[PDB]
Amino acid sequence: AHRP
Amino acid sequence: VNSNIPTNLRVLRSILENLRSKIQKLESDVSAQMEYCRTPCTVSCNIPVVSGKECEEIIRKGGETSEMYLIQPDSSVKPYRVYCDMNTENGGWTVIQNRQDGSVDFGRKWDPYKQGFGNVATNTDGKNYCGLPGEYWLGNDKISQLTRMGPTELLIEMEDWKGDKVKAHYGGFTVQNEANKYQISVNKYRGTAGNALMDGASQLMGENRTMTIHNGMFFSTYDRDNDGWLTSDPRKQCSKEDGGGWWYNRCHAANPNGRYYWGGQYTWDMAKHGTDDGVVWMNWKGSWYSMRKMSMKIRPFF
Amino acid sequence: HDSSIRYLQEIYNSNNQKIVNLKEKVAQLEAQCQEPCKDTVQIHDITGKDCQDIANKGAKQSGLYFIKPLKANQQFLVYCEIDGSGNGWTVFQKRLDGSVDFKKNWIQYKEGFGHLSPTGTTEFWLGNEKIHLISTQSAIPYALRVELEDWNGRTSTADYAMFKVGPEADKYRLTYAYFAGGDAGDAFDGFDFGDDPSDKFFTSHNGMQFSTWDNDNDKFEGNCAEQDGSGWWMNKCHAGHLNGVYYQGGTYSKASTPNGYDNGIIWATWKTRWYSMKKTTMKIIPFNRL
Amino acid sequence: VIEKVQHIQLLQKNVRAQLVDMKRLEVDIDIKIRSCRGSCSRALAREVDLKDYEDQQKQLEQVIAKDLLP
Ligand SMILES: *[C@@H]1O[C@H](CO)[C@@H](O[C@@H]2O[C@H](CO)[C@@H](O)[C@H](O)[C@H]2NC(C)=O)[C@H](O)[C@H]1NC(C)=O
Ligand SMILES: [Ca+2]
Ligand SMILES: [Ca+2]
Ligand SMILES: [Ca+2]
Repeated sequence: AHRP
Repeated sequence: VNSNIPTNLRVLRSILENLRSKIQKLESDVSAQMEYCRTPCTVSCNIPVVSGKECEEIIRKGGETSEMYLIQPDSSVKPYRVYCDMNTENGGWTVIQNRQDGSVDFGRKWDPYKQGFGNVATNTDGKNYCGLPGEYWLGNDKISQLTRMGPTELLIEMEDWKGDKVKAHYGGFTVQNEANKYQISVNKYRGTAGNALMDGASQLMGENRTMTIHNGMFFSTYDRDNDGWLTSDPRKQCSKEDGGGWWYNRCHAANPNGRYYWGGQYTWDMAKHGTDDGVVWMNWKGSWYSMRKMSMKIRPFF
Repeated sequence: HDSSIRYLQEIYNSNNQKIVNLKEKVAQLEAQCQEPCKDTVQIHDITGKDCQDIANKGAKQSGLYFIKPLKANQQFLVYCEIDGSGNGWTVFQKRLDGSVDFKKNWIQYKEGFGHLSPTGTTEFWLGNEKIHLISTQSAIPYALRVELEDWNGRTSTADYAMFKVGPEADKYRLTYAYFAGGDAGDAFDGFDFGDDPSDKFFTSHNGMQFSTWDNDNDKFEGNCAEQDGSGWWMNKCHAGHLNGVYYQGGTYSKASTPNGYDNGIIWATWKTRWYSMKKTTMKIIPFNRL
Repeated sequence: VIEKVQHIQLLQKNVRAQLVDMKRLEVDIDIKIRSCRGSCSRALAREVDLKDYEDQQKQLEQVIAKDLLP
């Protein structure tokens, strides 16, 4: 997914 | 009475004994399979007479059945094997990537993703030709050259472990050469799966979404960092985690080439690095759902 | 009681080291499983104008190669049948198990259909166009050898010299100078079926064009290629039909088809009109050979 | 006296950790073996007792709520  | 509880934390021996009996099986399985592999799998794909620049030309020349065909999109490139789909939407589709079972490891370095890997096709038993496609990733070089012969459309299909299929069509698709890190680019979206490649995952607001856009992203393999997640920590790389070779961008909204999680549903406490690796298309089935079937095919668009 | 933390502490430790080793062995497993399934069919590197060109270049084992007639747009795969004497035969038709459906159309008979095996164990049709460019190259006579075999193991061949297939414009017209002989008999010269004193004339094949159910060019009222369900140089209709239906056992009759057609892999000058060959093979080679 | 709860509460976090590292391995191994299906003669037909592992995580996660006598 995305990466904080 | 502080010795009625430590006595109770005996369930620690119980567990610890289970995890030593498991390691037992796992050790035996790995040895069994290791033997099984002393002997390889074989195919005899007798080549079809008809041929062309790609599959669009072959369906036009009479190649009506979907199976392995030989193509030569150029009088300077050694004709190579490939699987053509002559049934899905008027046929003529040149399969670029395919997932259907868990027969092939997609976690490979930069070179294998360059050259291609996996099985193009296997025999339909009783038949002397390979009418069944295998799992593969036709090299990056071959996919690049193929998209740079003229306009090219891309069809991405997938199915869950229940039967539902959804599409994702991109009327425009190109892939630069290796010097440009096989940079991808697409446009003209249709389908019913969600324009992940272009608009990132539809389920995360703000910067979180934009950072999951593949369009315009370079290509990366765990041994070659070209993602859009800047960090000097060698362990923090979209390909290392997530497990595939793909146009990652910190990281993804789509992840074909991911790990083939049998059954469909899977969770963070199952993933190697705890990320959502696995055949994933977020805009459709979440982040913790690995597709049973997922493919990528192309056509000239003419 | 302080005995507890003695076992466990170690059962979790050693069995925890078991793992370090397990992950190590599993990484060696993942190595083997990288190779793809080994494919049997392979293609040789030697290429040429045709199978003879290849043979005269060093080739030695019958198999699949690419050939490019000086007048072809793109090279293409063929099955070169080579012997222990330098002869380079290039096959363009094959039948041996009814595996392939020969009821194809103009484009399919034009471009070619079927499968090419490195061991001549597959049925196919190279393609009229490909056949044309090979037979009508840069001035050099080609010979055609038809090889038959019944359902008993007996073979017979029929040779034709100055073999050539026309361009699409003339409908890949078939032509040869003369029958060169063979225990198969010259069926391309028509056959006295007796069902009419003119059978001979109406069943001859030299000089006919190619026909397909969606492209009738024969000398019959209706469509020969549509009645038989094939593609061939039909007249009205045939004496030698190697692209008919593949009948098992070889025997069949009027009761095989709802119209009593004598379709099927026939060649009258050797077997009756109702015996379908088991194996069949048409190949060509420069006349200035054998 | 209480010099024996830490040992347990060390072992406590140590096991859960191994129970986890294990569930992951179990799976990583199922995936790896299946990826031999298209490389070898055959692939070992196996099943993964996910059930059991979860059954044990819940159970251990339980015991981690003990006391010390605060
Ligand atoms: C994008 O990601 C952030 C992550 O910070 C999401 O909201 C935060 O997520 C953290 C987990 O790191 C949770 O504690 C909270 O739900 C949120 N806390 C913060 C950072 O305010 C959210 O989905 C998105 N927010 C942004 C930064 O755009
Ligand atoms: Ca690997
Ligand atoms: Ca990076
Ligand atoms: Ca007619």
